[PDB]
Amino acid sequence: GKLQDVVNQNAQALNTLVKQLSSNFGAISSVLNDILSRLDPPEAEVQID
Amino acid sequence: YQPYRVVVLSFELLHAPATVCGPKKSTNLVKNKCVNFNFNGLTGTGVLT
Amino acid sequence: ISNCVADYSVLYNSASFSTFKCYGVSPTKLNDLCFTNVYADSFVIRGDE
Repeated sequence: GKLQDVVNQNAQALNTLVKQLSSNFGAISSVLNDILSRLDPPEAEVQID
Repeated sequence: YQPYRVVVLSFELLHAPATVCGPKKSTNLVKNKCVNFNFNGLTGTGVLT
Repeated sequence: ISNCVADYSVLYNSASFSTFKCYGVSPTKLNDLCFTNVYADSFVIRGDE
């Protein structure tokens, strides 16, 4: 179990990092390709930021 | 006080098959070579198999 | 409005509109987007309102 905890913490701290790519953070959408396809530059720079 | 003629358009961007679409020309696809695909507006880049 | 094709490139170039404001979508990029359903509401309201 001592060796399993290290694996169970690395693989879990990575899932939480990967799953954070699908959060809006206050923007219109959480995927970047779908923001540039429906917003002009001067008002898309604030949604990206 | 002059009368103005007002129309409001709202777009449903839910997850469903697309019915209303813009004036674009569909092109035949290629496989095993990543392309800037635009399936119903799904912008991306990757090979198709 | 559904099960159809809609053109927005000439919508701004069709005639003279006092107010053409879009929220969340850039009007120039409306020519390459697909929507599940589109709604339209019509009425008459004075200019100051």
